Amino acid sequence: TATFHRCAKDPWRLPGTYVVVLKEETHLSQSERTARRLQAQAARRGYLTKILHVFHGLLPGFLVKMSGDLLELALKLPHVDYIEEDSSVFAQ
Amino acid sequence: XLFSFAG
Amino acid sequence: SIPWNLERITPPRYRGGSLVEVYLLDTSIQSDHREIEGRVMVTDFENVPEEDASKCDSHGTHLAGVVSGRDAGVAKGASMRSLRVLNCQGKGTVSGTLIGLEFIRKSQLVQPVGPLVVLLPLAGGYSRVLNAACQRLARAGVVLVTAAGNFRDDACLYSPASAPEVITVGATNAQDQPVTLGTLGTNFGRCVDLFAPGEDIIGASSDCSTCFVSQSGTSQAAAHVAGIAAMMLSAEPELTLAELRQRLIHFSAKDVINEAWFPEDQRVLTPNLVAALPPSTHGWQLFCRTVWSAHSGPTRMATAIARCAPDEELLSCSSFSRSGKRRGERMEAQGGKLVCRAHNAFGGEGVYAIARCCLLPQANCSVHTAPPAGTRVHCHHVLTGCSSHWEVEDLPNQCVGHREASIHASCCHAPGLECKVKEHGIPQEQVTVACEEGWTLTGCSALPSHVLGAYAVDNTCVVRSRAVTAVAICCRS
Ligand SMILES: [Ca+2]
Repeated sequence: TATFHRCAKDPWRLPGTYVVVLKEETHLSQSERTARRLQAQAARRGYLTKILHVFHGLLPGFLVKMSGDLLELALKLPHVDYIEEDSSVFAQ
Repeated sequence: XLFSFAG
Repeated sequence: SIPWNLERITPPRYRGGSLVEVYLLDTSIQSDHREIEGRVMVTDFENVPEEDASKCDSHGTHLAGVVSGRDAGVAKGASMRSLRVLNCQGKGTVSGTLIGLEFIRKSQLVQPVGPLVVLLPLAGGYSRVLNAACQRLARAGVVLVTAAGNFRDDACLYSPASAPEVITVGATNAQDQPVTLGTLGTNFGRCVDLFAPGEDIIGASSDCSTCFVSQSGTSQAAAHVAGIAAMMLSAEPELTLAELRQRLIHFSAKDVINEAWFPEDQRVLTPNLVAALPPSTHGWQLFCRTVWSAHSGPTRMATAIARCAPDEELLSCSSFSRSGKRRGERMEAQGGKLVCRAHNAFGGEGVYAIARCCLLPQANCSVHTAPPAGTRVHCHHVLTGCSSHWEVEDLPNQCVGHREASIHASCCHAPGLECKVKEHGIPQEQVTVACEEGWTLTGCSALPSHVLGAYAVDNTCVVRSRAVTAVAICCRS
């Protein structure tokens, strides 16, 4: 049931970094375990990853720098609600 | 459209 | 000498923000400028993408000045705290903005203060995660004010503009018209809550510690509303988000925008409001607002749903389609709370559900329904609203519907509330009937010749058709 989303304005997309959003009640300890699990499963596949930030307090989840090749794998991780590709915001 | 409408 | 914008938001009778804190998520700021010195704290939270110093803090310094600047600010008192989420070219990321919003919430949890206003003078495309983070922060009880966007486009296609529970602000100019600059300009549409001055706005210039510059944008507009909200929350620290929003709407100048500036389909969806400070005059009053749903889309069994805030009551429910291919609307319960649901017809492009959501404490409200009979149902209590739906493809505290339609009456027990019904009919694309000054439109509908729909605009009931009669239910204490 986990879904993927990226910005419809193609020039505003920032591929290679993803916000992994976990289900609402997911605990920080679980978010961290899920990030590490991603890093492990990716690494076994020859992919380097970097966990830039672990979110807690509003949404649980994490920010990860990785190839989009890993999105199918990542969507299957436990607790995943959806994953969004990072994108640009601008002074108005 | 940043800085007074790219003005 | 008073800047036009500060005069524009001054009420017709008049005589802040210090108990309140305003957070700014923006470029870096020149915190030593004399407009804002000693009033803004730089957090040094910073999350910005790499590029691809006076210019660096230009955008942020000006907006800090619009909100709180001692000479040209809206809320001259107010305390501000700044986070840097836009780089020197004014570019940020969704992830960085999320990290910033999270930082504000951690700060609040660690060192609680009073009411918080968070100004988000920025936009990107529609973002599920960014909208969710805003909502979650709103539900935690923080007020968010955001820019509508500067693309002369529907604000629902942008974030945080489209984000539920956030106050989204478009920009109008000195003639109270929407700012347009070529193919660019203020965003509009149903995700915009109100407009505010956003052209030629004088404020702090980071060129020098005493310099000023005029800037334009929906950010400048949003900054006026952040200031106005900061003042409102100092005066009434207990306001819920729904109450603050109802006050911002109630105290706006109304019907001052020429709606011709907006694309045709967006006219009906775009609120015609220019923000203003509350008057010195303020006893309890009935506040209502019109909430348009998202379009249902064209599926045969499509429904559009318009909802109220948790502390509001749904007093009426109407619907509208541009084609007129419509199966009407009904008030239905949902999580123990009534919502307005509209039904698309077979072959319709879709319909809007249009709720009238009101602040009515002590209210006990219910719905009375009758199936197709003409068809009639009454509050056997005050009548606040009539709705009607049908399942066919085509055709005194009492609601009356078409003989083939079900009819729904919204009935409230609200002592101290008086309601009356005012009717008007003519030979006509649009017929109109207004409540009397001091009365609040609670319901708007057409007497049962082919209507596109009906909707309340402020306290005016508008009926749209292709012998039509508009009916307004108006209440007061
Ligand atoms: Ca909004």
